[PDB]
Amino acid sequence: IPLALPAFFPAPDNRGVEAPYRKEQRLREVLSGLGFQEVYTYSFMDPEDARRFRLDPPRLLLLNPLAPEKAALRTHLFPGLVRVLKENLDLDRPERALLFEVGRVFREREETHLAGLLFGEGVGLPWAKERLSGYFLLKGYLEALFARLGLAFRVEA
Amino acid sequence: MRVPFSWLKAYVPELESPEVLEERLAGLGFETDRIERVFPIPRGVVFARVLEAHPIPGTRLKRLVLDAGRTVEVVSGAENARKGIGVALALPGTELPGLGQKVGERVIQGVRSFGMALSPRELGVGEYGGGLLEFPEDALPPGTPLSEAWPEEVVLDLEVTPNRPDALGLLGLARDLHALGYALVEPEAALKAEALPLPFALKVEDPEGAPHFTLGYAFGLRVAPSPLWMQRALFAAGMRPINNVVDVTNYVMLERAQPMHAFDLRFVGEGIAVRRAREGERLKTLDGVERTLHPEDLVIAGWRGEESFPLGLAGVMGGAESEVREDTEAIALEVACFDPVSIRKTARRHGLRTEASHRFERGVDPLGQVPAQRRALSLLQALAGARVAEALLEAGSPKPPEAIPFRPEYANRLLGTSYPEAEQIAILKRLGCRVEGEGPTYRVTPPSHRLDLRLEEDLVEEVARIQGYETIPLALPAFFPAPDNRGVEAPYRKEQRLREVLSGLGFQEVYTYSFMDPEDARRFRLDPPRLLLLNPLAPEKAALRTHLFPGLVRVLKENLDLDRPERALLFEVGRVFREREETHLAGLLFGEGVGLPWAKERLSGYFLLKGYLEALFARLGLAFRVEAQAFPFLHPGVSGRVLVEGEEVGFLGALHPEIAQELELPPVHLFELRLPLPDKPLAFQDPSRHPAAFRDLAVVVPAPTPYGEVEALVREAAGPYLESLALFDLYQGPPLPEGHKSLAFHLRFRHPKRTLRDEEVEEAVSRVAEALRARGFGLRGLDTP
Amino acid sequence: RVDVSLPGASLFSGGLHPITLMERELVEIFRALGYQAVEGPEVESEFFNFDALNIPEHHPARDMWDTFWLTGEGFRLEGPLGEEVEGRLLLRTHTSPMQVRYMVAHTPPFRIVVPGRVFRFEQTDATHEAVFHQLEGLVVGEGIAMAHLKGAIYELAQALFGPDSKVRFQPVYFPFVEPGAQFAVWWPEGGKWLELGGAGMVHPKVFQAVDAYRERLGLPPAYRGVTGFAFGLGVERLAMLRYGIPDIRYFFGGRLKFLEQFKGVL
Amino acid sequence: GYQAVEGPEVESEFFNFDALNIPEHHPARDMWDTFWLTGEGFRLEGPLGEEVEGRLLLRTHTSPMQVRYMVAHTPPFRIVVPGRVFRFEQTDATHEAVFHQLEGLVVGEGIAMAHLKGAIYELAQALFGPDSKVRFQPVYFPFVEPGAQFAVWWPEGGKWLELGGAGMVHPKVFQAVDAYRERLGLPPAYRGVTGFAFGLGVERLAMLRYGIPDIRYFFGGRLKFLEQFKGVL
Repeated sequence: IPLALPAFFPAPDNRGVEAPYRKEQRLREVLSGLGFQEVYTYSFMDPEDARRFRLDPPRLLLLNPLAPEKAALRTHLFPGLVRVLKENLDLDRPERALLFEVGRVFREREETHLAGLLFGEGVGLPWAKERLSGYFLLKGYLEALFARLGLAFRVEA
Repeated sequence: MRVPFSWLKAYVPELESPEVLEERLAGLGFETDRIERVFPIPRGVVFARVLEAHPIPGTRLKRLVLDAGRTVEVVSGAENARKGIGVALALPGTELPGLGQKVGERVIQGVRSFGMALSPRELGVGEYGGGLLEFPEDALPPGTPLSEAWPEEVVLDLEVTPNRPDALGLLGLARDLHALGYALVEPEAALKAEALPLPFALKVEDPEGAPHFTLGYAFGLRVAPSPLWMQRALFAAGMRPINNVVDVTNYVMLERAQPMHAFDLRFVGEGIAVRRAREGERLKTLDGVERTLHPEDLVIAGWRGEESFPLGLAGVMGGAESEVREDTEAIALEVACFDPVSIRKTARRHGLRTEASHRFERGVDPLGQVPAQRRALSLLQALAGARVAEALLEAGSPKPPEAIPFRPEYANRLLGTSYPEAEQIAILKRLGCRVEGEGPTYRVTPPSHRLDLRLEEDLVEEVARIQGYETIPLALPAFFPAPDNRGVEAPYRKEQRLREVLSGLGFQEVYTYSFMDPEDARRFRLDPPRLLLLNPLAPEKAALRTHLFPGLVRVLKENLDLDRPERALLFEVGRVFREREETHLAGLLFGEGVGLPWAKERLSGYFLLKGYLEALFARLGLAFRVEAQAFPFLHPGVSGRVLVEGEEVGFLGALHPEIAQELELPPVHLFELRLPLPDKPLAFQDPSRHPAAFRDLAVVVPAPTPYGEVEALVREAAGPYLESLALFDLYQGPPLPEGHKSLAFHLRFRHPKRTLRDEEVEEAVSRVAEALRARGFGLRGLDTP
Repeated sequence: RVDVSLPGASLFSGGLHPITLMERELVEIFRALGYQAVEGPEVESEFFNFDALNIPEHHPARDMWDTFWLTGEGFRLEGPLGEEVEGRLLLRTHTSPMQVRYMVAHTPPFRIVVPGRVFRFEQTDATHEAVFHQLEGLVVGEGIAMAHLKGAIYELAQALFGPDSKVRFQPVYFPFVEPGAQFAVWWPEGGKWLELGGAGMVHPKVFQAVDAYRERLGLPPAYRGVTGFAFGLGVERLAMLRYGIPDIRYFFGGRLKFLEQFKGVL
Repeated sequence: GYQAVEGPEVESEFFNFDALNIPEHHPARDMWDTFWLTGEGFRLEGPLGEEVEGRLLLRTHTSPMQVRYMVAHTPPFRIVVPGRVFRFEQTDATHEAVFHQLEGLVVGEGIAMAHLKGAIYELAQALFGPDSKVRFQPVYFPFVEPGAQFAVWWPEGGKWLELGGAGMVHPKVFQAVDAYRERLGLPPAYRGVTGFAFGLGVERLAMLRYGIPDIRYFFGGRLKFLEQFKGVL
C-alpha cells in the first residue's frame, strides 16, 4: 500500500468546529503563565467524601468500582485538590502551592470545571517578613486572570 | 490615465456602458479609481461668431460684436478675444457651475455686455481661465446650443501598470477589449502625399538616446482651432486644446501611446540634430521657464552654419520658441523612441513630469513611429490642410520581436485550467501575436507594442486574463514536504511561546519603531548606532535601534504625560541593530508596585522585577541569576548582568537617576537580553520515595559579599545529596561584627534508594563548614530542629 | 549597597501537566495536516460506546474493553444534537464513540482529531492504568483511501521522531474498521518498534449506524457514498517515551516534585 | 500545512530587489519607496549564514524571505513569513512608514494557480465565515506572472477588501535562486517545479477585525490602547 495525502475543501458545517477545544487550551496556558500549577485527579470520588467535604451526594455510582473509595463520580474538582495537597505535605513538605485543575465533573449533566488552590506563607521576599497570601492573594491572582481573558470579575457574599 | 468613454467607444463601438467597461477593464488588469460625468452645459450657452473685436478706449477691455443668431455685444478682457474665431456665449439667465451667481446683461465701461464669452474654467471643461475658449468660426450655425455639439462625457480614471505601456494609448486599451471579443475600429489614416525633398536634414549624434527617430514634413498649414469633437476629447483627457497641429500631436499620443512634437521650420535651420546637450547650454521650454541643461540631457537641436541651438528637451518638453502658432506654415514632425533611462534621469534632474516623458519612461512601441507619423500626417491633412511629403527622415533599424515557445498544455497545467488549445491559440491571435506551427509547442511572436511579452508564462497570463481569472477552478495541493523543511518553524514558535508565557506572567507588550534618535546614544549613554539613514523620516528617526529599552523608557514618559497611570509592566520584543541583526526582549517596571491598593505594604522596584523574572525562567525551565556589573545606562548600585543557564545574555537593573533626571521621571526598572533563549532539554529526575532530612543554620558574612558567592559556596560543598537550598531571613545589626550580616538558610537532603542516616548528614554539613569557615565565614546558627 | 544576586520577590511559576504537553504536540501535529480537534463526554451510552461501533451485546469482541458500568437517577446525558439520550450508562472505554457522535452532527468531508480521558476496569501497575488518554483520528469523504491512513501515520512519525523514523502496518481486528490494522513507529535513539495505536477504514456498518441515527433525528443521509479512515492512539505510552517517565501511575498522582519537572518543556 | 519562518529586517538590494526581478533604474521600483542604510562593520548574514555583501536597505516587503528560503531548502514546501517591513512614506491614518506583511510561498511539482486561489479561498472562509467570497484580478509584480491582486468579501461590511497581491512565482526568480545556489556550491533544485506566492498586509486586516480607526496607534505605546486587547483569546 502506497503512501499519500488527501486534498479537499472541508464541508461548511465543519468550520471553526474547534473553537471550544482551543478556548479551553488558552485558559490552561494563560493559567501557567499566571503562576498556576496544573494537576490531574482521578474522576472517581469516595462516597464518604460527600459527608467529609460537605457536598450534596454524587448521582453516578459504580456498579463495579476499583474499590469503595473509587465507587462514585467526582461532583467537584476541589476535594481532589485538597486531598492532593495533604498527599504531598506528607511527602515533600512543600512550603506553599498554587494548583489548578481542569476536569469533567458529574451531576445532572456532565460539565467542565476549573478549580484552583492556594496555601502557605504566600509571596514576598523569602529573606524579609512581609507577605501577601490567603484569600486576597487568591482573589488577586484571579482578578488578574480575568484581566487577561478580558472578563469582568467580582465576588459577593 | 483619464479614459473618456466616448473616445474609447470610437475604437470599440460596441461598448455597453461606462460601468461594464469599468468591470471589463478590471478583468483585463486595469483598476478604475473613479468614474466621473463631466460637461454639463446649460441651454444658455450658445455657439457664436466674433464678427469684430473693438478695443474700449481707456481700458484693457474689448467690445465683442458676436453673431449669435442675432447680433449681440459683450465686453471681454481676454487676450485671445479677437475676430474670426468661434466662442461659447453664455446668455443672460444662464446658470454656470463655476460662478454661482447668475449671468445677466450688465454694463461694463460704457457698453451693455449681453452675457459673456466663456473660458474653459467658466464653462466647466478645463482648469484654464486665462483666455476664451476658441472654436472654429464655422463649427456650428450661429446661436445653436453648445450641448448639441458638446454632450456630457463620462471619464474613467484608470491606473495603468508599468508592464502595460501600450495601455497609455486608448487604442492600446481597445486592443485588449478587442481580445475579449469586442469589435475593433482602427482609425484609417488617409494620406494624399507628395513626392518631394524634405527641406532639412537629420543628424542624430546619439543612437544611445534615440535608437529610433523619424521626422515628417508638413507644409502649407492653415493653423486654427481644432474641431469641436477634438477639443471635447482632449479636455476630457485632462489636456487643453491649443490649435490644429498641436492638438493633433496630443490627440495621437493619447491614442497610441506615442508622444510627438511639431517644430516650426522657421527655427530649425539646416536640420534637426538629436544629441546630448553642451554643458551650461540654455533652453526656454514650453511652460515658459528658462532652464540650464545638463550634458547627460538629450536635446532635440537645430543648426545653421556653425550654429547649434537646442530646440526642445527631447521626449519631455518642447522649446518655447519653435512651438507651433497661427503663423506657422510648415513643421518638422518629431516621432521617436527614446532611451527610457536617459529620459527618466533628465526628467527627475529638472523636476518635470509630462505625458510625453512618462510614456517614454514606461516605454513606447519600438516600431510604432512610422504608423504614428502617418496617423498624425493624415490628421494634419484633414484638419489643417497640410500638404505632406512621401518621405520621412528615419534613423535607427529596430529589430522585430523574437518568437516565444508556447505550449497550451503547459498553459493549462500552470493555471489548473482546461482551456481547449483552439481557444488559447485564438485569444493569442486577437491580441495580435503571430502563432506558427502545429503543436505541441508553438512558435508565437508578439506584436511590437507588447513590451511585456517575452516569456512563455507571459503568454499564459495572456490567455488567463482574456479567458477570465474567474474561470480558474479552486483546489488544494497534497504533497509530502521535503525533509530539509521539517520543524523549520521551531524558532518562530519558540519566540511566540516566550511572548505568550509573558502575557500570562503579567507583562504588557508594546511595539516601538525600529528607528532611534542619534542624540539618544548620548542621552541613554549607549555606544553609537552603526546603521544610519541615508534618508530618514526626520533626524530623530535617522539611525537604527541598538537597544530596545530606550524606546521603552521614552514610551513610559509618553503616557505619564497623557493618562498618568500609577504603574506599568511592559515588555517588547524587537530586532535590534549592531554588528549583526539580533532579536531582543526588553522589560520595564515602574511605580508603587503590587499589594492591596487599600493597605500600605508593597512589593516593587528591583526585586519585584527580579521576582517576576526568576519566575519567568522558572516556567521556561531555565536557570537564572544576576551578578554585579555596571552598565553606563544603569545605577552603579542597582546594576546586574543576566545569566540564564550560566552564560551572559543582557542586563537587569534600575535606570540611571542622572538619566531619570534628564528625561524627567521616577525610578524605572528595566532589563534587556538576547534572543533566542538557551534551550535546556528535559533530564527527568525520578524523585525519591524515602523521606527527607531537614535542618537549619545561618551564615555570618561581610556586608559587600554578593548573595551569589555564598549560595554558590554553600551549594557546591553541601554535597551530591542536597534538595531545597533557600534563604529565609536577612538580618543585619547587633550582635554581629560592627556591620556584618547573617543569612538564614533552609536546607533539606534526601537519597533515591536508601534513606538518610544522621551520620551522612551532620558530616556532609560539616563538610560545608569546611569551605565556609575556611573562607572567612562561620555560623550564627547551628543544628536547629 | 544593594546585593543584586539576593533572591527576588518569589512569585509563583505555573506549569502544564505532562499529558497536556503530549496532547498538545499531538493536536498541533495533526492540525498541520488539517485535522480539527473536538471533544466528547466521558460518561457515555452503550449505544455510542459499543452498538454504533459494531460492538454488539455478548459478543467476544467486547472483552477488549473491561468496562465500568454506572448507575444513577436523574442524569441528562446529552446526544450529538443536544437531545436527551437514553441507554445504559458507562464510562468511555475509548474515544471512538466521538466519531459516531461527530458524524451525526456534521457532514463530509472533514478531518478531526479527538483527545479524551478514557476508562478501563484494570489493575494499576507501572505500564498500565485504569484511567488514561486516547487521541482519535477520523478522516471521511469521497475518495479517501487506506493510502491516506498510512500517509497520516507516516506524517505523525516523521514529526515525533525525525526523518530517521519509519512506520509499520500489520493487519489486526477492530469491529468498527475493516481493513483494520495495528501501526508501529520506529524510534532511532531507541532502536525500538513502538506499537502506537490501531486504525483502519471506517466500517460500512458504522456509516450505516450514523445515517440511521440521523433519520431518527430527522436529518438527511450523509454517508452513503463516502469512505473513511480512523485511528486510535494511546497518549500516556507516547508521553512516557518522550519525557522519559518510568511509571504511568505518576500522571494521576499529584506529586508536585513530579509535575514541576515539566514547567520548562516549551 | 504552511510553516512559518522569518527573515532579517536589514536586507541587501540583491535579496530585496535583484533576485525578485526588480532591476536598477526600473520603473517597477517606484512601488517601493525605500530607506537606504549606511554603516561600517556590519555582518549581514545570508541564507547559509555566509557573510553577504551588497548595498544595504530596509525590507520594503517580506518577499526577499522566499529567495532566502528557497536557497536554504528544497521543494516541495509550504511557508508563511511574517515580518516588519519599511517604506519612506507619510504617516497618516491609513498609511504607515513601518507596518507588517505576511508572505506565502508554495513551491513544488504540479503546483498551479488553482492552488493559489484555493489558499485565498480558504483564508477568506476562516477570517470571514461561509458568507465570504474572494475576487482575483490581474495585476503586475515583477516576481510573479501570471500576477494578481485579490480581494475578500466581508458580509457584516458589505465591502470588498483589497487584501494583497499574488501569483505564480516568476521563472527568473527560480533562476536567480538556483544561480545563487551554485555560487554556494549547492545543487539546482528549482528547474522542474512551479510555485505560487502571495503578499498580504496585516495592519489593514487587524483594523477591520479589532475595529481600529487609526494605523498610527500600533506604533504609539498608548497603554490605554494596548490594554484594550488583553481579552482577545
